[PDB]
Amino acid sequence: PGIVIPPQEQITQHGSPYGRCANKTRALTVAELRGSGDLQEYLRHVTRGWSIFALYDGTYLGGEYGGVIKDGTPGGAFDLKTTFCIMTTRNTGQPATDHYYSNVTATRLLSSTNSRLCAVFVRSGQPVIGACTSPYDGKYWSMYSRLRKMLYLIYVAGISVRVHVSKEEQYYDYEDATFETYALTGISICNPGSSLC
Amino acid sequence: GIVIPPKALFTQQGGAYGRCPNGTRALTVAELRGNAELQTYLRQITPGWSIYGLYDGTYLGQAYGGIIKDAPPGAGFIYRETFCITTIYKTGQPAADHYYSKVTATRLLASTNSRLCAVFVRDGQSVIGACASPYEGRYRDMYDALRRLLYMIYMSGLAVRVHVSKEEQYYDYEDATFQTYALTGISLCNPAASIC
Amino acid sequence: DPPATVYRYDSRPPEDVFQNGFTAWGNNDNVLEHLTGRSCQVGSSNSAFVSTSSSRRYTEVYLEHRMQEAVEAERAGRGTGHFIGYIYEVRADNNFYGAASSYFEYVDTYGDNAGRILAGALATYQSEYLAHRRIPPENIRRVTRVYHNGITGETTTTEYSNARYVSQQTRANPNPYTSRRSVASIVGTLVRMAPVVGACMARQAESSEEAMVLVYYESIAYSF
Amino acid sequence: LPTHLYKNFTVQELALKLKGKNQEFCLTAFMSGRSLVRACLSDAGHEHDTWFDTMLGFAISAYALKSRIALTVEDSPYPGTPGDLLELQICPLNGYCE
Amino acid sequence: DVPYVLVKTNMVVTSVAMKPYEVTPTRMLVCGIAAKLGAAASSPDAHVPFCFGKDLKRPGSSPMEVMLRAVFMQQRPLRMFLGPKQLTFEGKPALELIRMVECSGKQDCP
Amino acid sequence: DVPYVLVKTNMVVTSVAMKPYEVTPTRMLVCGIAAKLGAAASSPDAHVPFCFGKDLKRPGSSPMEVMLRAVFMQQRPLRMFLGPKQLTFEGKPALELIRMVECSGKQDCP
Ligand SMILES: Nc1ncnc2c1ncn2[C@@H]1O[C@H](COP(=O)(O)OP(=O)(O)OP(=O)(O)O)[C@@H](O)[C@H]1O
Repeated sequence: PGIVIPPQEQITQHGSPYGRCANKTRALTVAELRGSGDLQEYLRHVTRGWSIFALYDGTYLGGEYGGVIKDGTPGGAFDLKTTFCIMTTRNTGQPATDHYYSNVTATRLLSSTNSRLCAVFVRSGQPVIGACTSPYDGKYWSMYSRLRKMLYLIYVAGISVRVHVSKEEQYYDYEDATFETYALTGISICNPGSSLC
Repeated sequence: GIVIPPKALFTQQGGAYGRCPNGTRALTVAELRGNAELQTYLRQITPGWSIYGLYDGTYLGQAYGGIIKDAPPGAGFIYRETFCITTIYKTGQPAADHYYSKVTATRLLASTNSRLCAVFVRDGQSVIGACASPYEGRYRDMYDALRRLLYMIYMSGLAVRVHVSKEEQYYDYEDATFQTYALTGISLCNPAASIC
Repeated sequence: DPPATVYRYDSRPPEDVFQNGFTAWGNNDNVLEHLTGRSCQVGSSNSAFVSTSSSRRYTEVYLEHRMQEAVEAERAGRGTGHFIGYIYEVRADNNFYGAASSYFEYVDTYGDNAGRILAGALATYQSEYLAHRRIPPENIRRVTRVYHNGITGETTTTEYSNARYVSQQTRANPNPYTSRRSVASIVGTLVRMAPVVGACMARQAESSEEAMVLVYYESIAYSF
Repeated sequence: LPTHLYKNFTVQELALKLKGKNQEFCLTAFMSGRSLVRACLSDAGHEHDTWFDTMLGFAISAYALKSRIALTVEDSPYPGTPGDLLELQICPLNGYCE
Repeated sequence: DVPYVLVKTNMVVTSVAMKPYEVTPTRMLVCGIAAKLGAAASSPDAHVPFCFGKDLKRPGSSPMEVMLRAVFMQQRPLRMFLGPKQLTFEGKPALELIRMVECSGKQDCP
Repeated sequence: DVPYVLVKTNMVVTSVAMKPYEVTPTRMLVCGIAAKLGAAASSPDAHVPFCFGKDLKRPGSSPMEVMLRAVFMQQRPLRMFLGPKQLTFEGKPALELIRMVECSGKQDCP
C-alpha cells in the first residue's frame, strides 16, 4: 500500500525471456500490477491463450485464465517463457526548478548495467526521496563524475547531507517504492542555514 | 642474485647530468658489474679519459681501462654523461597468464611518463614485481582500473593473488632479486572461494 | 605458536609503568567495537582491552613518526621539536588474545554483514593483541626510551628494566577472545592517519604530558 | 585580483551544486578565531580541463582527512559572493602548515 | 550460461577482483565472490562468483563499480540478479551480474 | 633550475598541494614539501619543495599521482630524484620531482 505505481506507458511492447528484462528496464512486481488498473486492463485485452507470465515476485495467469495475479517469490518464476518488464525512465515534463531535501542520508544503493546509480535518502527511518545519477543518459549526465564522488563519500561516512533533485525526470528503478525518485543534481555537507546548502 | 638488465636495454644516448629521459633509469654498478657483454661493449665504445656516471659509481673510460668505481647515490651524476637502461624489455615469451598467491603489495614506484609498480611479498620474501602504466605496454588500457585496486590493497593489509603476464619484463627497480612483469589481474584472497 | 613477548608504545615513563602497568579503560569487552574503534573514542572509551602489538617494528615506526611530528610542530612555531617516547616490552600470558582471530571468529558467529572488511585488515596490520583488563608490572620487562631533539637533529636511545618484572613461562592465549554481538551502531573503522594506526592503539598511548584526529578508514582506503 | 592566502583552516562545508549550465562546488574554511573563508570553483562551461574534477577530488580528501588546509581565494567582485579557489594545499596531517 | 536469471538475496560481497576480458581487448571484468548469509560452507550459495563488464574505452567508474566499492567496504547485503550468461573468473565459470540492490529488510530480502 | 639531478634518500612527503601551472592551462602542478625523516630542524633536507606537472587532458591519476597519494597518507620513506629543472611553489623555487621509489631499508635508503 502506498507504492509508486508505474504509468501504463512504462510497460514494454514485448516481454523478456530467461527473466532477463532488458537494460534500462526492469521486472514488474505483483504489488505494482495489482495497484495499476490501467495495466491490468492492458494485459487483459492483449493476452491470448492459457498463458502464464513471470512478474518479479509472482505470476500473471492471463488469457483464458482471466487475468489472475498470483503471489510468488523473488525471481522464483523466471523459468516461464516471458517476464513482464517495465521501463525505468519517465520524462516527467515538469520544469527544471530545484527541489531540495535537508538532513537526508544516502542509503540503499542500486545499480544496473548501462543504467543509473541511485540511493534512497532517509530521514529517521522513513525514506524521503530517491535520487539517481548516470553517465549514460539523462538531462544531467555531466554531473556524474562529480556526483559519484560526493555520493560515495557521504554513503560510507554517514554524513547527514542536504540533497537537491530536479523533477524533470522520474525513475522507477526501485521495486515497490514508498518514495518517489528523481534526478540527483547536488549534495551538500551543510551547516544549518548555510548559504551553501 | 640481482636481475641483470640485458645489454640490449642500454641507452645509446645516455642522460645528461643524471637526467635519464623518462622511460629510462640510471644503470647501477652491480648491474654493470654482472653484465659481461654490456661491459665488453663498453670497452669497445668509451674513448679514453672519459668518465661516465652511474647511479652509484662511475665508469673510468678504457684509458684508465674501464673501471667500475663505487660511489654514493646521485654522486656520479655530476658528470655530463649518465648511463641508463630503458626499463621495458619484450620477453618475446607467449602472452600466457601466471599468478602468485597470498602476496601483499609494497614498495610503490613511479616514474614520470612511465609505469607504477609494486613489489608483491609473501611472508617476508619478495615474490614478484608487477607494473601498470597508462602510457605504454600491452595492458596499457587496463591501467585506470588496476591502479584503483593496487591503491586499495596497498593501503590496507589485504592479501591477494596477483596475475602477471610474463609477456613483458620491466627493469624499473634497481638491483632487484625478483622479476617484474605487466600486471593483468588482482583478486582479493578468498579461501572459501578457493582463491588463495 | 602464540607470541610470548608483545610491545606497547606509550607517552608514559617507566617510574609509572613499572609500578602500575596498564589497566583497561572499561568493561565493554565487545571485540568489534574495539577493533572498530568505538570503545576507544571520546565519550565512548570503555574497552576492557589494553591494545598491544606483537610486532616491535610496528611500535618502532609509530614512535618514529610521532617524533617527526614534533619536529614539524616546532617548524610551524608550535613546539620545540623535542620528543620522548617509550616502547615497553611485555611478557604475555593467556589473558592476552589476538585481535585478528578475535575479529574473524566474531564474523563466524554473526555473519559477514556484522563485521567490517577494514576492521579485520587492520587487526592483522597492527599485529594487535588484546590485553584483557590489564597488563600488570610483573609482565613488563624492559623499556626503550627514545629522546629526540628536533633542533639538533640528535636521537638518544636508552633502556631501563623493571625490577618487579617476573619471569614466567607463558605465551598469549592460543584461543580467540569472544563477545556477544554488538548492538552498537558502527559506521566504519576509526583510524589515525599517517601512518594508519588503529584508534585503540594511537589513542591509548597519549596521556598527561588538542584532540587526536580519528578518521573513517573506509572513506580513505579507496579513491574518489 | 585581490588574492589572499589562509593557512591552518579546516574544511567545514562542501557542496557540489548546479549553477545555470555550469556545475559549481564550494567549501567553507574555518578557524575558531575568524569568519568563514568561502570559495567556489566552477567548470568554465569548458571541456578538457580535468581541472574541476581534480580539485573536487582533492577538496574531498581535505574534507575526509579532517586536515588543516591552506587555501587561496581570489576575492569576489561583489560582497556576499565567495571567491575562487585558485589552489588548495593539505597541511601535514596531524599538524599545521608552517 | 544458465537457463534463466537467478535473483539471490542477502548476498555479501567478500572478495573483489579485476581481470581482462577473456575475449575482448576493449573490455575487462570486475569480478567478485558473494555469499548468502546463513548458508553452509558446503552450500553453493556460500560463494557465488560474479563478474560484469567494464568498458575500457569510457574513462571513469561505472554506476555498478561505485556501488560494489561501497557495499563491499561496508559489507552490505544485496539482492543480485546474476545471469543468465556466464564468464570465466579464476579458471571457473562465474555468473554475470546485471543488477543489484541493497537489501532494506526481510521484506525485500526473504 | 639546479644543474644536476639530486637523489634524496629517506624522505617522507609532508604536505601536498594543487596548483595551476603558471604556463600552459592544459597543465597544473602537484607540489609538495619533502623532508628527510629524522633530520635537524634546520638541516637543508628538512624542507625540500618539489612539483610535477599534471596533464589536464588525460583523465585519471598518473602513476606518480597514485604513489604520492599512497606514500603521503602512510608516510612512507622514499628516494626521490629531484631537479635539474625547477618549478615555482610559494614564490621560492622547487625542484621537479622526476621519480620516486620507496625504501626497503638502509641498503637502499641510508
Ligand atoms: N590526499 C591526496 N593527496 C594527493 N593527491 C591526491 C589526494 N587526494 C586526491 N589526490 C589527487 O587529486 C587528484 C584527484 O583525485 P580524485 O580521487 O578526486 O580523482 P582520481 O583519483 O583522479 O580518480 P577518478 O578518475 O575517479 O576521478 C589526483 O591527483 C588524485 O590522485
